[PDB]
Amino acid sequence: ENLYFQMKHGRVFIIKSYSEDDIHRSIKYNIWCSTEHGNKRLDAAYRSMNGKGPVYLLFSVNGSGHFCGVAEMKSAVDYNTCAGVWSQDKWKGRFDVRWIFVKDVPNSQLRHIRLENNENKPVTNSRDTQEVPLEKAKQVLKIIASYK
Ligand SMILES: CNc1ncnc2c(-c3ccccc3)[nH]nc12
Repeated sequence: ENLYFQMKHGRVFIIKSYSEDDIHRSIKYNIWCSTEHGNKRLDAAYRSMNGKGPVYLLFSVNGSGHFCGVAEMKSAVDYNTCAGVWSQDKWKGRFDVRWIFVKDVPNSQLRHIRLENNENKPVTNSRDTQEVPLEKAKQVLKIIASYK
């Protein structure tokens, strides 16, 4: 058995990226940036966590059919940074992450976990910075960690 993930202090968000380049840049430099409203959502979660648990980010390139990895948020959002570092010059700011897992996990492995906070839609049909209830996030993390 693996009873590791079955902890009550942690918050977990879906990250959608239009760009494979942004994923590569995030993995290379351990940084990320979302939309304005996505940044505010993540920043609020990171700050109210106050180091008492992780904020996990589950990354998926839009339309790709698979998740591509897992990162931990490692800083609050800096909203005034160099512009144009991502594929679109549509992102304002920067925060630190630490990539934990870089591996492709097909949506078929996860489509049966549904989100009660998002109309019971499959976790694989989430939008950018959709938050995942902790008890569903535990199931997703265990599937990602064991996939091969
Ligand atoms: C630099 N970070 C990013 N790069 C590429 N797409 C991003 C999104 C997104 C927003 C709406 C729909 C799908 C994706 N949010 N942050 C993104």
